[PDB]
Parts: sequence; C-alpha cells; structure tokens
Amino acid sequence: YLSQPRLTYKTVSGVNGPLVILDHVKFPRYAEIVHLTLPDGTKRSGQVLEVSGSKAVVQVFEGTSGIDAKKTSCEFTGDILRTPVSEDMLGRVFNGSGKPIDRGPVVLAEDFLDIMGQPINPQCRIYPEEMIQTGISAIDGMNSIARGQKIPIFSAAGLPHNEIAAQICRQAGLVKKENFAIVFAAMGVNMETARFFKSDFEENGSMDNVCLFLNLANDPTIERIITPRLALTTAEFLAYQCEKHVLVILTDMSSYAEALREVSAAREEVPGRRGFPGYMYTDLATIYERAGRVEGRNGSITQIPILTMPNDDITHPIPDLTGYITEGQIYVDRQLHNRQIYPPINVLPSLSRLMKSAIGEGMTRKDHADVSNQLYACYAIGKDVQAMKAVVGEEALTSDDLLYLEFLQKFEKNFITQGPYENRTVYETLDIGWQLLRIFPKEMLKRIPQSTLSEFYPR
Amino acid sequence: SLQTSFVTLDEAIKITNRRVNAIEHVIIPRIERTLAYIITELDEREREEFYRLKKIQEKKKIIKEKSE
Amino acid sequence: TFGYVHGVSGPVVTACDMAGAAMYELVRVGHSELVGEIIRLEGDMATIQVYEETSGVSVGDPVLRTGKPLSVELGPGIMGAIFDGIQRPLSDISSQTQSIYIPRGVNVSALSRDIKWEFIPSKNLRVGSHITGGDIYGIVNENSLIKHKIMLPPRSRGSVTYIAPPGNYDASDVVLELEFEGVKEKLSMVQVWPVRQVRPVTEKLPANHPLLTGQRVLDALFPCVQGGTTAIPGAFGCGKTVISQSLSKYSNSDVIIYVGCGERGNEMSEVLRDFPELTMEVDGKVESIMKRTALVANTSNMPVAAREASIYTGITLSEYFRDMGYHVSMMADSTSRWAEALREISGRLAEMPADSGYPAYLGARLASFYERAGRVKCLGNPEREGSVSIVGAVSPPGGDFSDPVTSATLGIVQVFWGLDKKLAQRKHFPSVNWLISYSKYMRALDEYYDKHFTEFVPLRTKAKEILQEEEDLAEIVQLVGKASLAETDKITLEVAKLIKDDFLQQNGYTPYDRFCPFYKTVGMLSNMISFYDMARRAVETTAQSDNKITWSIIREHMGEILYKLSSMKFKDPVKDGEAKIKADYAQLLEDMQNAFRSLE
Amino acid sequence: ALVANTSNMPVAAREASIYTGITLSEYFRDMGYHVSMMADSTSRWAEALREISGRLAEMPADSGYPAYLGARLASFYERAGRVKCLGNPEREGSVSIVGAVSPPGGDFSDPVTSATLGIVQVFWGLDKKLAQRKHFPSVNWLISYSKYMRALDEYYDKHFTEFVPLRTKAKEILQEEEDLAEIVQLVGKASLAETDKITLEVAKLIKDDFLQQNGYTPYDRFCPFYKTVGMLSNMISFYDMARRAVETTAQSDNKITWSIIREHMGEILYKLSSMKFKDPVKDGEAKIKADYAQLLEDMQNAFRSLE
Amino acid sequence: ALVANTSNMPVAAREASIYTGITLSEYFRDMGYHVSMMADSTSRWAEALREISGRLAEMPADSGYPAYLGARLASFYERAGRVKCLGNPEREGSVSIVGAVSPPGGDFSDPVTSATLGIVQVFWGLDKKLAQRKHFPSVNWLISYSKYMRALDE
Amino acid sequence: KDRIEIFPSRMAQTIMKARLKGAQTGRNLLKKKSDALTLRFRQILKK
Repeated sequence: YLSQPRLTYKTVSGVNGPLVILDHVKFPRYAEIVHLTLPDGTKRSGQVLEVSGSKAVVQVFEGTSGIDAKKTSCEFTGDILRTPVSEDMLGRVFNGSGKPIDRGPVVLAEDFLDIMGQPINPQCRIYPEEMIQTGISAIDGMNSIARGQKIPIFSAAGLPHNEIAAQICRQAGLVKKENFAIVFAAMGVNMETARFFKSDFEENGSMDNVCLFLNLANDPTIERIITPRLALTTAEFLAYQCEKHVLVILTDMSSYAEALREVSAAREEVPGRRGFPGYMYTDLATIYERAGRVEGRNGSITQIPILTMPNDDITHPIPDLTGYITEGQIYVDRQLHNRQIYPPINVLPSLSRLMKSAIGEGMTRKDHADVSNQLYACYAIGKDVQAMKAVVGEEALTSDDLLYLEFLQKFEKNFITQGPYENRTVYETLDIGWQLLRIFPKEMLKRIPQSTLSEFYPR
Repeated sequence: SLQTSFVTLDEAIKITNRRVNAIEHVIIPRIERTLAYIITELDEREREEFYRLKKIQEKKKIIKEKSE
Repeated sequence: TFGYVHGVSGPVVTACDMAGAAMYELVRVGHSELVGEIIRLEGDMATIQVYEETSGVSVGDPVLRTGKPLSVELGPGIMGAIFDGIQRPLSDISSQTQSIYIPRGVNVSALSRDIKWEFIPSKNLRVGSHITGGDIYGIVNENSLIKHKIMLPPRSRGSVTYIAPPGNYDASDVVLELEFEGVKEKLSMVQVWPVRQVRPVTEKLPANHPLLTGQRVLDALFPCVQGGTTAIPGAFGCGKTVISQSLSKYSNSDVIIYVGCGERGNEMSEVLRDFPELTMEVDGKVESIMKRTALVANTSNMPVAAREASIYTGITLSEYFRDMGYHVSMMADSTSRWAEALREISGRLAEMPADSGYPAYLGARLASFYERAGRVKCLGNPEREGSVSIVGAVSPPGGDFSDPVTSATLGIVQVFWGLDKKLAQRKHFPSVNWLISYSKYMRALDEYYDKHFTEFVPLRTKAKEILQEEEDLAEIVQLVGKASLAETDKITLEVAKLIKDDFLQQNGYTPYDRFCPFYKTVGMLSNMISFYDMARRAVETTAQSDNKITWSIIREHMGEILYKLSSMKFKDPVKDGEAKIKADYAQLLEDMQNAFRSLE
Repeated sequence: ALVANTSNMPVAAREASIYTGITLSEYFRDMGYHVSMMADSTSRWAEALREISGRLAEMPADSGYPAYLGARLASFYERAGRVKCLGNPEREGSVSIVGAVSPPGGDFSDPVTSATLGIVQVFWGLDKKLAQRKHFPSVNWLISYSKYMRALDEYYDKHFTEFVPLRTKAKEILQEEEDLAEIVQLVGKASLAETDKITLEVAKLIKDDFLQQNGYTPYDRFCPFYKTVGMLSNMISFYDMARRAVETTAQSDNKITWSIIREHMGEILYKLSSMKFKDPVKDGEAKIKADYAQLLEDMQNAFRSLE
Repeated sequence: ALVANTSNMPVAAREASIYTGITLSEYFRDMGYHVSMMADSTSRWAEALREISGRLAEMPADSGYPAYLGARLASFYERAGRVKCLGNPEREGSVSIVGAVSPPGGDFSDPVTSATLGIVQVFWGLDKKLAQRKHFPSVNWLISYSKYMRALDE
Repeated sequence: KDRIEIFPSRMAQTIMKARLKGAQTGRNLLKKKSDALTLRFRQILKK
C-alpha cells in the first residue's frame, strides 16, 4: 500500500476553462487524482490529464467556478481513481461520483479497482452461447439477445425507451425450457426519469439486486463521463470476482458523448464529426467492451447502452460509432410510436451479431433462423410496396403486392404490438411468425428451404 | 362524345396525378435530403478550418512568448 | 481589493496584481467601473471579459475586485421592478438620471436603500433559539397581494442573538444576528445568491396539481402542471400574447416573472407597456398585475453577458420566491435569443463550435436550466411547499424544428403548446395547432382529476379521438364531398366542427369568456361528447333496415339542441354562479337525451 | 494465425498490429506459400494516427487526419503481390490484402475510404440498404469493380470458357434492371415492353438466388466455383430462351407475354430458385452438375411446349 | 501597350501586374486620351493575394482569402472614370476598366465574384448553358446588369 | 437513390436550391392541371 504522506500544494499556476494548472509539483503522475479545497471550504476533485516537468493539468469534476490562484489548496492522492467496491453495493443508490445518496454509509470496500479497468485477454474471452428471453417478440424472434452481448436501443427524444428498458429489467429470463443483478447508470436525465426507474425497481420487488448510479441533468457535466465506468467497475467485480450474472444499463449514452465533446473542446483536441473528438470511438470502446463471458468463471456482463439519436439521424456519430462497437441494436422510431404501437421497435434497420449462434437446435427451435430471415424479407418488401403504392395507387398493384401489405399490416399489430406487461416465450414468437408467414404461398417464401417448409408451413 | 372524351379524361388524370405524386414522394424528398446533406457537410468543412486556424493562432502566440 | 489594468485587446481586459481572485468572480474595471468577469487566470494576472464597451480604458486603471460571483440581489422591493439581465433596475436608472440611456458603468443598487419597509418578526423566535437555513424570521408588508417572507440565507445557521422589534427598517439595517461556533453574522433583509447555483430544497416532489390557465384549449386537451416545463413557438403571427396574458392574469400561481432574453427594442416596449396596464380581480378589488409580478427586460443590443445571464437571473428570482412557499410561473420570451447570446460568447472566446455553430454544451445548459423547475418541499422548519413552472418560448431562424435549440428544447420540455399562423389568418384564437401539440403530464394529473372531477379523463380521450378522426377523414371528404360517406362519419365531422368552433376557440375580448373555470370547461365538453355518443347510438342502433336515423334527420329534428350546445360558452361565470351554470348544463343534457329518445 | 488488438486496447498499438501482421505475411510468402492476410478495420489504424497526430500538435489535413495518411496506406498495401522470392531454391509466393474500412455513416467520402480506393485494385462496396434487407453479402454490385478481370480472362478460358460470356450477360442484365428501376418508380410498370419485364424479373431471380447467400447454413457456407458458374449458366440460359420466346412471337398472332410464360413455366422458376440448396458437402460435384443439367433440359422441354 | 505576366512568374509580380497596368493607364489618362484597360483575370490577382497572405502567416477570411480582398479590388476598380485633368490645358480624359473574374461556378458566393459585383457598375455574366449550346457571345442577359442607364439616356 | 450524389459545395447549394424551386413550381402547375381535369371530368360526369 501507499505509506508515504501525500503532499499538499498552494502553487496553482493558472486556470483555463475546466482545467486548473499547477506548477512546482514533485514528480507528477499521469492520471492521478487531486483533491482541492476552495477558499470558502468547498471540496472538489479532479484528474491529471497532462504532466510536463514540474507542471500538471488537473481537470476538476465539480467545476472551476470559484477556483482561486493564491489560496487554492490541492493534494495529490498518489494513485489513479481506484474506487471502493463490495458485494453489498447491490441495493444501494450512488451519485455519479461514487458516493451514496440513499442515507446509508459509504462503501466498506472489499477491494479497490481501477476505474479505467483492464482489457480482457481475448484468448480467455469465451464466445457467448446462451440466449436471454426478453419476452418481447420484436427482439426474441428477429434480434435475439445473448448473455454477454452488447445491445443498445437506438431511440429518439420523446420515445418510450425508458419503459422498454424498465420492462426488460423485470421479464428478462432464459430460453432454457435466474436472477440478474442490475447495475443502472442514470446519467444526464431529469428527476422524473431517475425516479421512474427507481420506483419501477422497487415495484418489481427486485431492489435488493439493483445498484443505481445517478447523475442528473443538474449535476456536473464532467462526472458524467466516469459514471458509466463506476457502474461497469462494480459490474466487473460482481461478474468476474463473485460469479454473479450482471445486466448493465447505461441511460442515454448521448449525454456521455456530449459531456465528452465539452471536454474535447476544452482541451482543444482534434475533432472528427459534429465536433466530437477524433478518439470518440476509442473512448466508447473503453466503456462498451467491458462485457461478455470469461472462460473458467460462471459470471457474465450483458449491456444495454440505450442512446438517443439526435434528430433521428442514424448516421450521427453517437449511434454510428456505437453501431461499429456493439453487436447490433434494437432501434425504436417515431413511425411506430405515432401510431400507439408498444413496444415501437422497428426490426428492419436492426440486427443482433451474436443472434446466429444464439438460435436453433439446442438453443431454441430448429426453425428459428429460417423464420427470422423470411420475416425480414417479407417486412422489407411490404415497406417497398408502400413506397411504390404511395405514387402509383392501389389499382397499380397486383396480388403479389397486396399479400405483402396484408403481411405488413398484420405483422406490426400481431408481432411487434404487445403491451408493457405482455411476456411471450421465444417459442410463441416463432409460432406467430409462422401464422404471418402462412399468408404467402410456398413459392414466395424464398428464404426458407423446402426441408423446413414441409414441416412447419402446413400448420 | 361524353363517353368518348371521358375515359380519356380519366386516363389523363391518372397520368397527371401519378407524376405529381412522384414529385412529392420521390423527387423533392430526394432533393431535400441532398440539400440537407450538403449543408451539414459544408459546416463540417468549416469546422476543420476553424480548428487549424485556431491552432495556428496558438502557435503564433507561443512563438511570440518565446521571443519575449 | 484593487488591482490594475495591464492591457486591453478589445472587450477583453488583462489585469495585473490580481492574485487573490477566483474564476467567474466580478470586477469593476476602470474609473467608470465597467462590469465584467474573470475567466482565465495565470500567476497574479487575470483575464477579464468586460460586458460593456471598453473604449477609454487606460493601462494603469484600477480594477475593483468584488468577492461575489455573478449573483442576484434578493430582498424587499424586488416586486414591481424591471431589471436588466444582470440585475440592474431599469426603472431607477431612467428615473435617477433623467436620461434615456443606460449610463456606461451605471451602478444602481438592485434594491433601493431609501425605502422604509414595514417588517414584522415571526413572533415565534427568541434570543437563544436555534435557526437554520430557509427558516422565516419575519415578513415584510410590500403590497395587498404578496407578502415578502424574509428567510435565513441558505448555507447559514446558528443561535439567534438579536431580533429586531417590529418597525420600519430599510434594506441596509440589521434585522437578525446569529452566532455559529463563535462567529457572528449580521443579516439584513437582503440576501445574495450566485445566479449559476441552484438554490437547495428539502426534496423535489412530483407535480400533480394542474396549472389552471383560463383557456379551454391548452387545458382540456393539453394540460400543464404546476412545476412543469413547456415550450411555446414564438412567431409574429402566432398570437403568443394570448398565453402570456392568460397565464399572467388569471393563473392560479402566486408570482409571475416575465424574462426577456434579447428581443427587438419595439417588442420589449410592447411588453413593458402592456404589463403595467393588466389587472385582475382578487378580493373583489381590481389590482394591478405588477403588484405580484417581476420583469427582466433585455433587448438585442444589451451586453451579451446580460442576454445570456437573463435566463438564469429570471429563474434565480423564481426560486427565491419558490422558497417562500409561492407558486411561481416564469415565461422566457425567447430562448432562441438566449441561445444566440450563448453562441456569441462561445464565439468571442474562440471555443470549438458544434451543431449548426452552437456550443458543444448547448444541450447541457438547457437541460440543467429546465431541471431547476418543479414542485419542491422548501427548506426551513415552516414545512412549506411551492413550485416553479417554465413556459419558455422558442423562435428558431426560419421557423424550422431542426435548429439544435428548438430540437433540444422539445426533447426536454414535457408539454408543447404548438401554435400556428394559419389559424390566426382564419381569425381562430387561441391559435393552437392541435395535431402537433402534446402533453406528457396526463398521467401525473390522473389522481387530481379522479379525486375532483371523475369524468374529465375519458372525456378528453374521446375529444382527441373525435378531433383526430376529423383530420383522418379529411382525405375521404376531399375526394367524395360527403356523398359516399357514413352517417356516423358525418356526426364526427359536424361535432368536431362544433368542438373547434364553440369549445377550443375562445374569445378573450368578451367579458364572459375572459376566464373559463375548469368546471365550465369540463361541463361544456361533457355535454358535447354526450351528444356525440347519443348521435352515434341513434344512427347505429337503427341502421339495420327499413327505418333508420341519419345525421340530416338528427340535425333537422333537434336543431334547438345543437344550438343550445353552441350557446354554452356564453354562461358568464361572473354573473351566473357555479350552481346555476351546472344546473343549466344538466338541463341541456336532459333536453338533449330526451330529444334523441323521440327518435327511437 | 491471428493478431488481436481489440477496440478497447491501447490505440497506439493499432499501428504496430497492422505492421506486425503484414510482416508475418511476408515471412510466409518468402517460404513459397500463398498468403491472404486481412486487416478488419484500416479506419481504426488511421484513427490511431489521428489521435497521435493530435497529441503531437501536428497540422492536420483532410477531416483531422494526418497529411501523411495516404503515405502510410500506400506503403502498406504495396507490400502485397505475387513475387519470385529471394533464395537459391526459387520459391513462388504471394500476399493478398483484403482490408476493411469503416466510413462514418456509410458515406464513402472520408479520407480513409477515398485514399484506400485510390490504392486498392478491387473495390467490394457494400450497401447498408441491402444489409437492412438481410441481402447478404450486402454487395452493391453497381459501384463495385475489379481491375483483375482482364488478368483472369486467360485462366477462365483455360478451365471453363463458358464463364466469361455468362459474367458479361449477367452484368448487362443487372445494369439494365437498374436503368429501368430509375424510371419504373415513376411510371408504375405501365410503359414497360414485354422484353423489359423479362429483364426485370430475371434480374430479381439473379438478385435473390445468385447474389445473396446465407453464410450460416450447411449449403451456402461455401460455394464451389463449379456450382456458381453452373447455376449461372441456367439462369442466363433461361433469360435468352425467355427473351427469344417473346422476340419471335411479338409480331405474330399471339405474343408470349410474361404472364403467359410465368404461369406456364412456374415450376421452372421455382427449380431455378432451389439451385442454392445443393449442400456441396453431402451432395458432391457429380450430383450438382447432373442436377443443373436436368433443369436445363426441363426448361428446353417446357419452352418447346410453350412456343 | 500590354503588360505580360504568366502563371509561372513570381507571386509578387503576379500581384503587382495590375498595379503596373493601371499606373500606365492613369499616365495616359492625364494626357486627355480615352484609355481602355482590359484585364485577363482578377481571380489570378486574388489568388496571388491568398498565396502571399498565407506566406505572411496573417489571419485569413473566407476560403483562405485575406479579409482585405475587397479593399484591394476596390482600390484597383475605383481608379477609373472620366476626369478633369491637372494642368493648364484643361484637358479631360478617361480610364475604362474591364475586369475578368474566372468562375469556379455560377454561384456568386465566390469571394472574388462577390467583391467584384459590389464595386463594378456593369456585369456581363456568361451563362454556362449558353456556352454548352455554342451560343456566342454567351451572355445570360437575365443575371447581367448595367448601372449606367440614366447616365447614357441623355 | 437516397441522394442526387453531388459533392458538397456552395455551388451544389445553388444548384440544389434552384432544382428544388423548379420541382416545387412543376408540382404546383401540374396540381392545377389535375384540378382542371378533375373539374371537367366531374362536369362531363354530371352531363
């Protein structure tokens, strides 16, 4: 351990935006944490983002308003932000700084883990081969969730992405026909959203297995880019040291990206698109890739990093770079929500990278893969027919086209529409698939071999 | 002359409305998407110019400080 | 407490010998005492952003350091006054100078010290008692409407050592002295609070009580709740005056704050001229609105720091009264003008721009601004409660919704009162679009509506269904002319018209329609929908064969009933009391149902 | 052999990973083996260069990337190639490079995609709008190209011969369908000639059954070349016979419109679509070639009964 | 008497060429002669200003041009007109200036086109579509203007 | 397909805006043609 007394400085050189620059510092350490006291007694903390000679640049989490130049007192902890973690953090509510806000005590650590974490050795990483039953046909059928998968929900402001995440928390089980520890990072949200989830977790009777980290819209913007790491660090303890299956949900990741963009501008870093740092991808990978199973240990981490798409732009850097890192996305939209369809999940632009391993003989039912692929073909064609008919008129369509409109209309109300408390099995979802696919004659079901149609199509 | 001058009107209307619908549902949306794309990309080019000019001004400031 | 000017590069002034200064502190630069803030610091030198023109500032000029950051001065005399965005009384500057200009470096105290206020102690406190932050130790009698409760400043506590007796005191005297760990603090009636800091509360509560505006539309169909946040489009022809006047005049809130951000001079004049002329009945007396209102005025040529700070000064004033247990409703005349001021400062500081040129933190600033609204449990032992509502408007260039400022705002506010110009051209007021407008508080208010009115909730659901169906039928009607149209659809179309004409439309220039009590709004809607349901049944239950009822038969048969439904808006609440209007509406329902009975 | 430098690993290591990979590839090339290395990113390497260049405070070029981005990509890709090796034993080897690129938004305009296209000789462009339809592999087939067509024409003539004219006809059919799709969207399939409707539907046949395949099945996981050209020959043979059927009858006393051949030969169209489900591991070359030969005979007999 | 300067000449001479030309023009103007000065290109002059502005490491404006581009073009363009000359003979001469803005396109956002349009009284815009159709001389005649109408009406 | 695929430029803005104005003018003129044909059609229908 660190037995040497820490040093305290009153040597602040200057302040420039969110960065407090100290001089006369003895052997500065990179990415070490500094605790500072303002002339009025206010205590704040920050991290050294640069060292050079006797100088060090400290980014202050709470902010730099009120930071003095002569009376400011800073001390260097001598290490990186290692945070206290314990098993009994489940059932506690913390803020974005890692401190409790539930009137309980501070964390009585079992160990101290580096918030930055470490990359998992790809040779010991074990490829996920188990499916989670979300109960939502729009997901379990056509975009299955594996245990250890990273699947964000791409959403847009005003859409019920909070209700879907809340639903998933209660009715997420297995298809092996199980209590997930949930770590929920509520960052960049209003009180009502955080209270909605907090209340739902108690309503579900599962609060003793839920760890919350809150960082609300009125909280500092710099803490908003460690909150995910605090959640994941706890998840890593629980999953990889105590073999507990953990579900980690990160609320609108766009508030993370916007908080990061503010830091990028302050540090004059090289922009990429829309003003975001050119290293945004690398930073996101540090957050997202803390997931998956590890060989030889019985734990897992599954992520659902829901994000809001600015202006419904699927090419915005936030959903774009996320799409490159995560194993696909669920994607909800306004065209379904504006018709009172719940959950408003649009399967067409969605995918699950681990879905192909998750389905089929030994996992769900042998026809799973065939039903999904044909439903995608029929749904997409129905959308193409609507694009045509909008111009040429119904009279210009033939029987081959009307069948896809019949499918499209029945698909959305039978397959996607469910309700907040409709919990379907994966087998029931496929059965529904067949009920819709049987709208077409065998010759049009071109994604399914006759070795499958001959068994399932007749019913 | 009613019926022979009438079905020809129904055909002329169907052809005209189909063209109008295409302008509304295909051609203009496509022009608007193109224009919005152009507007966004041009602001992206403006930003990278801002970055370089800002760094140039800072490098000049550093040179000036060294000279003092 | 003085430093010296080292150099001027424009609006940015570099100071030397200013070691003892904090970031975002306040300075008064030069012999004219120009207002500015310290942003960058290095060594014993500081970089000052000056709000006003720096012409004439010399090297060697003094710089006076003020310990408080940008802050709002809070105390008696705040009510009825018009302030600059950085809390400068415009009604005193124009009257203490006899000028028409705001003097450069003008230094007029936010609250005058020549007024002898009537102060009454709480009469519960004694010397030696324990007092904490948020506690009320006396009330100042300002006017007939709002009592100005004097609270202990937040982040202060201790044992009371002196209490002023009841009497006439000005804002420079000492009213209460308290001692904490041997440190004595002498407090006047005025407290100062940094404008960028959120005033603490005991707890933030859910918003359940409706905001009882006087309009039938923007209430029945699109509710707002005390403590909630909404957005209002701001276009020349949208008729935004109707909401501003209705909200400030007849609302069930206690205190109104109107915040300008950076509008056209003539637009600020219209607001400043209109407001003093507004009155409302209170205890049977007609009182000026300015006795329970405060206003912050900023034109487009005001210092950008004030235009940017105006929005935070307004809400700081709002929270100040929130902590008294009052319900406060603040309107930001244009948050787009604020965002413009914010972008200007970001540009001036050569910050990296983001979306459409706006600062990277635009969204964070709007989110943290709106988060400050809500119903709260106040500080202090009195266990009082209050709320702040925000009805800030948006006016993006071009009227588009793609602008990051309007897009971000709509993703934050829970109610959108979308207005339109087409309706105004058709002389239909209030000009509410209906199909664009929404409210996300409907669930929060279900408990209130169930407890007090019961039938309101299914009625507003049916009302939206009828109005939406009228839109859905529009294409069928255009291509048909109501010929190949179901009689049940004709009922929907004509009843939807009735709703649009004699319910959602409201004429505020008539004495009977100035304010529509809720019980009248639900009364009118109940009878219209009850008619709708009876008309649907009259057709559907007889539509089998031989002898069927049609809309033409219903309309011709009971034309007096359809007229009586239209006549309901003329029931003046000032002369016809609650019992009489309800009785007349009950009789209408009976006459209505009996008229349909004769058809079966 | 494989090198792992995952997204959440040190960003600087992304440059070392790329150079280590190609250096390993050259080592085996020198031993007389044919190496086909692939770096699944490229953009992540260029991204590392951008992040380092930023920390270095270098003057950036297009979209924040270093001015020398093109220099690094050019020298990387040029280490590919079939070579005569150094060494008295006279070995012959090769290194191929199949490099992915990750353009933001799918917009092929970033400095990395642009520079890459100026270096690589084969362009396998993918279309997000095809992937959304699960039309895998999501190859655009309109913007893609290969500059080795002429180089392999000799090979193809030596072993197959029939492949090259089939390749040409297939491209003409797909391009003609695109030329028609542009106007059909506006017309509504009202002004189409019967010869054009055949193109449109055969092009669909090619798109759905030939260009896409499910790589996670026992039958599409690997497609031996003899099967690809075999089933293509049948699809083109149908095109030519169907186009002839209408061309020889349009001026007669009965025109064989698509609706007549479609109803008359519906079993042939289903058989042609089934040609993918051949499972080359269970059913070998002999059965697949004989099966395709039978489909050709079935078509010819149905046409004789039609025309 | 022409002044010859090619694209491969030094950037400073490329800038000075215009000043040399107009100096000769004013010289003969002061003799009472009517002088007509034709420029081959003022976009090449603006290019020289952009190149030198960069080399001097001074803060640029739009598209890399110096913020004072308009001032340099105005200085050249305003050295023209019918004048009463100095000297006993009371003679009166004139200089006409014909500029030439090479069009990166028909978009008048072009910094050089825009600065020129704000100064020059007559603009003879050449349409791209008329050029493609080989209609000569190729003049748009809808986007062109001449501000000397009232002066010539007499 | 989704875009006309003209490289971003201020020239492209001018061309696209002129192209949009042309398309909108054609839409309105053809809509008037349709309305005129529809009225005549219905009149012919009445007779």
